[PDB]
Amino acid sequence: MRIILLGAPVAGKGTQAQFIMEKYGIPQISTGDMLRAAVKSGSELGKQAKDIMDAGKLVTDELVIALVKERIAQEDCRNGFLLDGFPRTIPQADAMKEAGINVDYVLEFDVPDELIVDRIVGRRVHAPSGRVYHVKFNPPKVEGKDDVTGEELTTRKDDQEETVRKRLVEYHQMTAPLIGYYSKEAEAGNTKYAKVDGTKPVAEVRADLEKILG
Ligand SMILES: Nc1ncnc2c1ncn2[C@@H]1O[C@H](COP(=O)(O)OP(=O)(O)OP(=O)(O)OP(=O)(O)OP(=O)(O)OC[C@H]2O[C@@H](n3cnc4c(N)ncnc43)[C@H](O)[C@@H]2O)[C@@H](O)[C@H]1O
Repeated sequence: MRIILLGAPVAGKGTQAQFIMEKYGIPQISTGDMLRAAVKSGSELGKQAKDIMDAGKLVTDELVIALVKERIAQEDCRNGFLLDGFPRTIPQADAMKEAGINVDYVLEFDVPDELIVDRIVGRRVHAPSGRVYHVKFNPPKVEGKDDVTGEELTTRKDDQEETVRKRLVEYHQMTAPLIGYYSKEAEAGNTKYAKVDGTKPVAEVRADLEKILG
């Protein structure tokens, strides 16, 4: 099963990708996790994104498509995988198409723009794994620590109010056209398209997703 998760900044894609991965066994391929990991380890494919992500801007399609094709080539992606935050532009969606990467579901996370800033202020991460928390809406079991490793939780560098306003603008100019793109894909018969209300509680969104997927 191959799934794309499409949606605004902090719509809860990452949170739901952890559930889909543990319950359907397909690996989560998050381009922001991979890009933050590259920037941190000084990896030649990807360490260039540092200043771009910092600024709230989209990294160049040629860079991110390179990253995705290497990852998708690993033997764990043979029985499906889950794309979280990829594609992000029509170039990146075209490129998966030319490459013969067709997906089964495109799931759009709808959240109003007004909710974005307060999700940013209480988000905390386990950077080694892409586990994400919210101090109010989905807190760790012990305050400040990752549930699985007990390691200390951090804030993302780019979770500032003005960085997220820029992320939103770029989302509206470049990514949001992908809703029309895969709706058109779905009409053609190439994929299934489903919309979920991202303002619901985490457990509620999760259960909506179990309904669509099996
Ligand atoms: N393909 C690409 N092309 C180019 N550049 C790229 C790229 N990919 C990455 N980059 C770059 O890297 C940068 C960062 O992008 P990136 O990290 O890739 O962005 P994203 O995939 O859109 O996801 P976000 O991190 O914004 O949030 P999310 O929807 O996964 O929600 P989350 O579950 O964390 O949670 C949101 C918060 O609220 C929470 N929450 C989750 N669900 C709920 C709920 N039900 N109710 C309330 N709170 C909730 C969480 O606890 C958390 O605290 C980009 O700007 C760009 O520079």
